[PDB]
Amino acid sequence: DLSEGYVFGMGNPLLDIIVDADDFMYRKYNLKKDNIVLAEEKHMTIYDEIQKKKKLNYIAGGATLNTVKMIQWIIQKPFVCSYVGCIGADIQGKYIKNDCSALDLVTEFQIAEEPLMTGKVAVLVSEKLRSMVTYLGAACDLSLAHIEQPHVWSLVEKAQVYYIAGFVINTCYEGMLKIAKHSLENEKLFCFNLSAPFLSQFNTKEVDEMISYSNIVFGNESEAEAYGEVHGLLEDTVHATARYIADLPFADGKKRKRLVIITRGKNPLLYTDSSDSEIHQFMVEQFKDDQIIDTNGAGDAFAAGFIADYIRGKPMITSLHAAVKAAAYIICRSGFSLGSRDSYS
Ligand SMILES: Nc1ncnc2c1ncn2[C@@H]1O[C@H](CO)[C@@H](O)[C@H]1O
Ligand SMILES: [Cl-]
Repeated sequence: DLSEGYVFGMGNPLLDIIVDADDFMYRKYNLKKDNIVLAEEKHMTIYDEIQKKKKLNYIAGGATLNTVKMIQWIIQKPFVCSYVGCIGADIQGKYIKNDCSALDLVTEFQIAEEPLMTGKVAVLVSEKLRSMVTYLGAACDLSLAHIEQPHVWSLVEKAQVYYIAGFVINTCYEGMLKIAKHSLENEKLFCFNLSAPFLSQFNTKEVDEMISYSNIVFGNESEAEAYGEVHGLLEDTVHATARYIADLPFADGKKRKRLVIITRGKNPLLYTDSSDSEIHQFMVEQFKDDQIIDTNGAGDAFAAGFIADYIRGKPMITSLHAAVKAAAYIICRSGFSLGSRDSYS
């Protein structure tokens, strides 16, 4: 039985705009399979462009928010989870806020000065490729000032577990660094997601600094590969990355266990920790082609499923099964959609 506000997240609350994309779109915007890029000026027309498409699916997104609200949904006790992010003063932001309240997720949103609008993600779906283009928008305005308000910082102080995705490096590194230091100094549980290859490539300093306060690190194969390359881990890159991340000193230099989990799609996921000489494979339930509805957000669900069980005392293997279950539930649904809790099985 977990205390209220036991779990705290901060991140970028975003609206996902899911569209069946034509094949030209990927060439036109130079987009890649299973990837995400932050919108540059050359990308900006995509939002007006996909808005001309029918069958648009609008749904609340944001990597950290996805994970934290599913932890809340899984555990099913009201107000166990807390979330902080920055939205705009528009209908999109209000929809995202109402979605959180419907889930019994305690929030303290910062509202961006008008007319800065709530961030959005163009999620381009096709049989050939899936790809995301993110316009952070209001999420950038998330500040240390808002986080340090007595009524918001108190959510951080009461939490024993934190989840922050690497994506927040781009929006409020100062805040996530402050929370990370608070966690380590108080011997709490800080969970960190590598989130995307571009973070390890262009924000290497920030990723490695975050790892040094993280008790648990989540990643996927492409993130491990990009991380490995940037660190000169030429051979055996994915295994080497898992070992390297697990063994990085903590910021206070204190001897401590860090757990690293690298997912690999349909292939066995890898896990190890700093006390473990070996890297373990964990077999994953094989999916048929027709079973897969939408894998977008599966990694976010995986993290939620793992943490929700792990923080309630379930052993490593049991928690991994819970993580796969979470991801599988999301894979069989469109966008990060959480239905009635009774049907979770
Ligand atoms: N730059 C970003 N920051 C936070 N979340 C993001 C970012 N880009 C994509 N996402 C989210 O990642 C989710 C898929 O893991 C989508 O719901 C999408 O909204
Ligand atoms: Cl996020």
